[PDB]
Amino acid sequence: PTKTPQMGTFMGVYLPCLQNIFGVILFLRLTWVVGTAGVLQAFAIVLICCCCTMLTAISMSAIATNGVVPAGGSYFMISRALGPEFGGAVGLCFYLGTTFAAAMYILGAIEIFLVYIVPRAAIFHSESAAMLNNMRVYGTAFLVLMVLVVFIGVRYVNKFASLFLACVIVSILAIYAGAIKSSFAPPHFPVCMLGNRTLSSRHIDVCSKTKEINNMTVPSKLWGFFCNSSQFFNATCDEYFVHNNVTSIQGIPGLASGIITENLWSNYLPKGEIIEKPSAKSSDVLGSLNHEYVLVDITTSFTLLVGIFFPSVTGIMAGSNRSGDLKDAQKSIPIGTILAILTTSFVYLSNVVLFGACIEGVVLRDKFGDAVKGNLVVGTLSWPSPWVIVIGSFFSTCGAGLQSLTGAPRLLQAIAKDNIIPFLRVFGHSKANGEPTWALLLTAAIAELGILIASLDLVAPILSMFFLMCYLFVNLACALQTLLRTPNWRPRFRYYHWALSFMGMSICLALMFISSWYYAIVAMVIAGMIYKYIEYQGAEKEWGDGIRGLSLSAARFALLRLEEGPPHTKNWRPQLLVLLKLDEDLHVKHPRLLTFASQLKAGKGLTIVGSVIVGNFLENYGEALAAEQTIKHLMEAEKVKGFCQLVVAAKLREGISHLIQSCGLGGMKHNTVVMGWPNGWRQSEDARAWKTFIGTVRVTTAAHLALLVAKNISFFPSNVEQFSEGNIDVWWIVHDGGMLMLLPFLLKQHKVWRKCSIRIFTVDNSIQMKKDLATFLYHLRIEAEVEVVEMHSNVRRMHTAVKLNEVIVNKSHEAKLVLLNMPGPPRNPEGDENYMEFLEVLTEGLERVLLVRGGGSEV
Amino acid sequence: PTKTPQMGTFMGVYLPCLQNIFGVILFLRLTWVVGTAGVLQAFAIVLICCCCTMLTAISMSAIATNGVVPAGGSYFMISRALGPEFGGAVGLCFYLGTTFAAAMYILGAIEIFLVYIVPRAAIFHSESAAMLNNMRVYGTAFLVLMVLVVFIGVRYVNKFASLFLACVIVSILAIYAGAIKSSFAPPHFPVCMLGNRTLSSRHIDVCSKTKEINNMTVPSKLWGFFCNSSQFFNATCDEYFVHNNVTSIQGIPGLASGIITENLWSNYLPKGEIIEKPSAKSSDVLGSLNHEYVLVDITTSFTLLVGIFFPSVTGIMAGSNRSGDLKDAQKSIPIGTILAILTTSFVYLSNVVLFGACIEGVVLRDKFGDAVKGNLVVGTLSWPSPWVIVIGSFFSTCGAGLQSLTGAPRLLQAIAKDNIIPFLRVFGHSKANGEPTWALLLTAAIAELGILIASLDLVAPILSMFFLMCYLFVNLACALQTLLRTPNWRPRFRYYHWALSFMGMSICLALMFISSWYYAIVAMVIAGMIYKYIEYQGAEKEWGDGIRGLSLSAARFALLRLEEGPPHTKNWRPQLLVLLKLDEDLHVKHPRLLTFASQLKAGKGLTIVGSVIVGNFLENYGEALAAEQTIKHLMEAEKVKGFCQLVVAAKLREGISHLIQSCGLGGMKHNTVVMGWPNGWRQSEDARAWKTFIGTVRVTTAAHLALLVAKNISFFPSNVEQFSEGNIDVWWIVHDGGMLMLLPFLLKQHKVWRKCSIRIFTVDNSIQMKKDLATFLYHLRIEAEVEVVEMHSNVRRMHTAVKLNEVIVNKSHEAKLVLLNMPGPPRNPEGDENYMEFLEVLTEGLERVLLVRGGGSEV
Ligand SMILES: *[C@@H]1O[C@H](CO)[C@@H](O[C@@H]2O[C@H](CO)[C@@H](O[C@@H]3O[C@H](CO)[C@@H](O)[C@H](O)[C@@H]3O)[C@H](O)[C@H]2NC(C)=O)[C@H](O)[C@H]1NC(C)=O
Ligand SMILES: *[C@@H]1O[C@H](CO)[C@@H](O[C@@H]2O[C@H](CO)[C@@H](O[C@@H]3O[C@H](CO)[C@@H](O)[C@H](O)[C@@H]3O)[C@H](O)[C@H]2NC(C)=O)[C@H](O)[C@H]1NC(C)=O
Ligand SMILES: *[C@@H]1O[C@H](CO)[C@@H](O)[C@H](O)[C@H]1NC(C)=O
Ligand SMILES: *[C@@H]1O[C@H](CO)[C@@H](O)[C@H](O)[C@H]1NC(C)=O
Repeated sequence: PTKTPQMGTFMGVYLPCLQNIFGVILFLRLTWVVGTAGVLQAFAIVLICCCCTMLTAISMSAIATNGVVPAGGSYFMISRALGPEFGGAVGLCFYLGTTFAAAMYILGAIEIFLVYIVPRAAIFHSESAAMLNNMRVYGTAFLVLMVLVVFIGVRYVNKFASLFLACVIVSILAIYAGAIKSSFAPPHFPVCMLGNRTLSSRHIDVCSKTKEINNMTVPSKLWGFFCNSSQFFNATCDEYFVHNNVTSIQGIPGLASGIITENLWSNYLPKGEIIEKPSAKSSDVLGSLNHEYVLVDITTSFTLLVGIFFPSVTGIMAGSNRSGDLKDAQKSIPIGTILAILTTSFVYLSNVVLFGACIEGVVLRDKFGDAVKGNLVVGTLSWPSPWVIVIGSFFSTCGAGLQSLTGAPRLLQAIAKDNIIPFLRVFGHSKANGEPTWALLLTAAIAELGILIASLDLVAPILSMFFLMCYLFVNLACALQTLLRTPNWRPRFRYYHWALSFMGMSICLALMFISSWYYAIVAMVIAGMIYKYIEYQGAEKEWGDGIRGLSLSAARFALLRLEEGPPHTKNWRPQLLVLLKLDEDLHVKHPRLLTFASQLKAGKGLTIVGSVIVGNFLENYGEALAAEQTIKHLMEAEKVKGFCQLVVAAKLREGISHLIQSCGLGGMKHNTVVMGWPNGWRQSEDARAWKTFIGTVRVTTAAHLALLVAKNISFFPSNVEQFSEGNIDVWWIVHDGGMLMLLPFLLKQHKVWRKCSIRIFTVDNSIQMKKDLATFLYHLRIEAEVEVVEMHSNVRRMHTAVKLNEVIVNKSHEAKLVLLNMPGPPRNPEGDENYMEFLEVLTEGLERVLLVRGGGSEV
Repeated sequence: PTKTPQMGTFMGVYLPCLQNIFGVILFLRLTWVVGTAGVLQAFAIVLICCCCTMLTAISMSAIATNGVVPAGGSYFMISRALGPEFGGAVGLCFYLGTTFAAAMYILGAIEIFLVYIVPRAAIFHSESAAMLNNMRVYGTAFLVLMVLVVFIGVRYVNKFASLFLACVIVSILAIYAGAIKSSFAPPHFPVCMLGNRTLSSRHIDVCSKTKEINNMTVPSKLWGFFCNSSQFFNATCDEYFVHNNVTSIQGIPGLASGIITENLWSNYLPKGEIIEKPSAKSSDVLGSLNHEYVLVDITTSFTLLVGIFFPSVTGIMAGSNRSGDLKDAQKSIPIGTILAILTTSFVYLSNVVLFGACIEGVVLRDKFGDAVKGNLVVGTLSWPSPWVIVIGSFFSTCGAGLQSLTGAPRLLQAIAKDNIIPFLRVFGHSKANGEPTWALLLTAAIAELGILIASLDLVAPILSMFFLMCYLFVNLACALQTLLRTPNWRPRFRYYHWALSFMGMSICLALMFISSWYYAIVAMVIAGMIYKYIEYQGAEKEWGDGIRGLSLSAARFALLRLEEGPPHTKNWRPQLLVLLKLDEDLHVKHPRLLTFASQLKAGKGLTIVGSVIVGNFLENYGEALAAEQTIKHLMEAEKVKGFCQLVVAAKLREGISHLIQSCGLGGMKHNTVVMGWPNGWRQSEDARAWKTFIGTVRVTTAAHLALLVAKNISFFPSNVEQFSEGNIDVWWIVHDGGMLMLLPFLLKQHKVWRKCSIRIFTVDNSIQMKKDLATFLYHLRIEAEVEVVEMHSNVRRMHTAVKLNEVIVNKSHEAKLVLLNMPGPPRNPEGDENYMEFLEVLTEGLERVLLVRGGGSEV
């Protein structure tokens, strides 16, 4: 079944996008824009608009290539690629866009019918306000006719979309053929003009002051329109009429006439000034204000023209509105859409110059076909007659109204059916065939509200603002998801670079703000509220709570993004696991551990406090909760910011061995284990106490985590007291110098150890080390003095450990904190007593020792 | 030492804030603003500005009360309360504010000296541009004089701050005394006025056309300024002079004169229009343009006046610029600041009305004291003479320039010394006494750049924009931190409600945008870039990487915020721990477990995959890494989004018992354990396999987590196949109905089980349950059909289990998935074989069973 609807890029995405870009503006307003802007600035307008739409086409193609393309419309693709939040924001902004587009197209069909086809038939008789009322009443009647048609029989609309496109394309080819024929044989459309004041020709017949009748020089009607005598019997004619001259100016000069040089400059005359051709002669007298003087119909400006013109390039999201019936979506969609935009941009940029170079510089600024005997201005450039265009534009515009009144409610019911936003659930209701019955009424209501502003020139900025907001979000989600390395964002496109999407976002964000700085802020705040509300509803949906669940989702997303990345880090920073030992009273046997951990991390970073409770889990559940509360209160008391984890284990050694390798969620692991020294290991008769510490040392070294064994921790300073002056005597014995040097710094960054100095008692070869140590300190911009002491089984170890004792006390007996590198545990577990004796003698005579062992790739 | 500087709220925060709010604007521009705006709109201006500054005072007091107040300036308080990011953004915005304030005050001192004190002495001779050049050259000389003074001898500035405040206050009291005296005896300052055209009086002497000299009616000088004869010998006088009349209008009418009714309306005349008193008579002839006509000096508007006036209310952050020397900061600072703002607001609102009701409606719009013989306009309202004000304002304004050139570089070196932003490190360099030597040069450079725009009227909007951005960030950080329940945000204030800070943020965000929509966007983007760069640098500082560390910090902060909250949730949602069993080959023995977990959670939520590796950790480190990679590849293959944790344990039972209670970081815990059924427990000779499952059941029940034992999992559908039609036969046997009912729904929300139906085979009492079940389904808006089957040691259990088998197969033999409530494990571990036999018979004849046991507070 799918294969038959399979369509090549052309018939699948080119024609829908081509049929939806070609709107009414190209006819009813391109000539006016060219005239009041000058070909140069008109070129700037068309190019800037086409640039936003092209960069946005590139971003949307990047979205199209990423991942499998869902079978729904463009909304489903955008949703599945940018998350439901962006999906809903773009859905609603594009939907309001489509509704106000149905409003503009209905206004256009009414304007064409009323001004050009049948002027005589009007609700309000002959003045501007009357047109507005005529448009309001005529607009709603057509609006009601459109709603009823779309409600009953959309299949007929599907059938005649092709005829509508036919009408559009025939009209454009007629325009081009007329422009070409205007080189040798241009048409005979003349305009009466009085001096440099252009006259209307709806009522005048001859551009002559006196129309000879039956061999009698009776004054012509124009005399009757500038002089009230009408018989030239001592007629009182006004100043400008008597002074200046009426002339018949060829309204469409040849393509070779060279008028482009004349109309190459802006006019921008404000409301009610008479349109003046700055070529013909003129007197200077003034005061004779008359009705016949063609007037500037709106106080124009550049920023107004860009807004009036932008809704003619919107519609590229329709390229992928037929994405279910495609063969190679990620291959057909980008090329088809970009080619469609290139074609339409080529048409606009060619027609701008052709109008500039073929139509008089006065007939262009005429926004209602006056002075050309009431014919469509662009219609005058056509091969058969202006009638072909005046009817083709009307049929195309009513067809586009039907198209957008079928396309908007389907999108609304799809956004409702997705249950992204709850309150729109009412509009999810569908007809027997799945047509949105109760959404359509809302679309009609909003289109009604639009039509009430019965002027294209005032509806166009609103439509443009909504579509511009849609494009801005579509560009921003891609730029963001590319920068932040969002999961599942693989934009498999040969030309998509995040700078492109960012440049598009910036350009037509500027466009938004240019057109209106207050509508743009209103749109941005509406979109932000919808976005945050969708995020909140999703949180409440998945986690169960609003703000609790919001933070929960934030954490999960951060950890996932954190998972798909390089394991190492360019710098090494100690993330602690504090091993608190719980006594038989279930009280922390060493709070100084937490005090010191707090001082070491200085309240920032990750600190996981782990502890083992000896016993059976089946019956110590309550004790585990109580002891967890105890440790949490202790953490809060020592200003430790972090998390607590208790394991009720059968064996203390096994509990710690499981904590050391299972703590932390993946990606938020610790990398150092901070332990308390087993004070009084020899004193206790039981050998388990000292053997457990060794077991932990082996487990820590094997897991490749750093180890900081703090000894004599009962004498460690509390968070409230301070040191006036003291020396952190780092002993860089042998290797593992990175952690040893880095530690004291981190300690000195805290207020307790802030006021102390640092002395590295490194142990000719040392002098080689002296130069390296000096470089390390010179770079770190820290006040540190390095002194190099030249330094050169069990009996030998003791005989040398006593020398180490001698030197360390002789240099550092009165130090406030002695860091000290550690030796590894024995391979054979028999020599553990000898190993602990080595440590005890090595650390004898020291008030505060922090034994440190690297065992890792520390840099 | 601290006690002596202890100052009560008045002398500690009132006088610094009072001395820093009273600027130059109050003199040189309040009269002009009142005149060109009308007392009404001037009142609107003063009230709106004072409203932003008052709500911001409330927010800053809320900041002041929260936590301990650091000893530094306001920057340190703001930093320690809003994080270094907001601290740095506000610091730089307020610093640029202070520099451009030094620029405005130097411009003001020059303007006062040059226009009012010594007009004759000017660099450029007599025209507007000449004043600008005079101001540029004069400004830099004073600027260089100020820099040298501040560089050498700030102690003298500290000494004379009191004299500067004295000058300000004496001036304001002189203004009020003059206003009062103007009730009975107003002063004699007359103005010559020709018709309704006001004349300048710098050069005229008598307001008379002819000045009689020596009994001869020679024409007066004004004749020479409107007629070139100067001898009235057939003098050719212009039109307006001959038609209209010169009159002497009292320039300061009495307070009782009632002119307020006259000057109660806006003027807003654009540049160069002659200032006209709309009271006196006038002819209508025009054309006689003359030099003497006093002209509107700037194309005024409301939005311009608000910008010109705002830099007179800035300075409230100086209230807490002396926070180290206070007694009760959180008590003195709020009251002192708010009282200071009330005092100054009271002064402005009184002087607006007094000027409205005492000065002619023409002398006010005169921005350079013309027509009053070149005297300060407000100076004319004073008891002794205008000289007292003209000198007091000059001394006050040079004093404020010195004050802001000492206050800006100190703040800059403090922001540098904090090492928040790296590249500013160069400016951290200080003098011997700690004065910023190399920061001051930059402050002077920026002040120089400001002075180059030699006009207060153009510097004031920039200053106002910077201070407005500072206040907006100070309000937004408080509103945000109050809403999101940010840790350590305890605003102990009796009147602070987040709606107040939000209203302040909105009001003067509107102020920002009103004054300039392009400067405001430039300021916002600058602040956003500084904020994100500070955040990035902090990330790189603490975690070691830029983007890795950024996501790491985001995760830690989310979990912490997640920690201080209610433990339960209004809704229950299953967060899974999938227990994968690793075989002797270290391969996942049941991938269907992951398949089903993926289907159950549907890719959203938290899924922690735990598994135990039997062995010793010291030597299976490599195996643990390999098996972790294996399980990660498996997770990615089954579209499971989540984390993996392996524990190398000595006993499989103990490894699982430790995983069940230690998985997840605090706050991101699981709440359900998903296990695979021990298929073939009887077949295996070893009893360990079945006994371990029971051990896990007891541990799961005791930990109060839900349990989902999936049986016959080898037949569970894969993620690619689907079910055309089928029945999820939920058996709500007895209790724990919330989880049982909730599960199938979550399953049906996935595409695999999307196309299946649901049948609840609940087991008169049931009919009571029928009504409850119907209500539960009616609310959930899900298509579900409920059928109620009426239903009524070891031998009895088997004799009834076979009945359960009979019924369940008779109803559901051909079901696609049979959910089934579970019975608890025996209390005595001897009956475990009987317990497992009960389960096996109860589940006999079923292709797919999901045994479910609640054991928790599920709602
Ligand atoms: C149609 O003819 C009228 C009749 O003069 C044109 O009006 C006048 O055009 C001049 C341009 O030369 C405008 O500027 C004037 O320029 C002279 C040059 O010296 C200067 O002396 C004047 O003071 C003035 O600036 C003038 O404002 C304008 N109106 C009047 C009342 O003179 C009109 O511009 C012609 N149409 C077009 C499209 O040019
Ligand atoms: C100072 O005196 C001059 C001399 O007339 C005033 O100029 C003229 O004031 C009138 C206000 O009445 C302006 O509006 C005119 O109103 C009449 C009312 O019918 C209307 O017929 C006119 O068409 C016009 O709209 C007028 O524009 C203005 N200028 C001229 C050239 O007449 C001037 O307003 C006086 N100063 C003040 C502060 O009022
Ligand atoms: C009107 O026409 C006459 C003769 O055709 C010519 O001399 C005159 O200059 C024209 N008027 C103007 C304003 O050029
Ligand atoms: C000028 O003064 C004369 C007499 O003092 C008076 O009649 C005339 O109305 C005055 N001019 C105007 C414009 O009122």
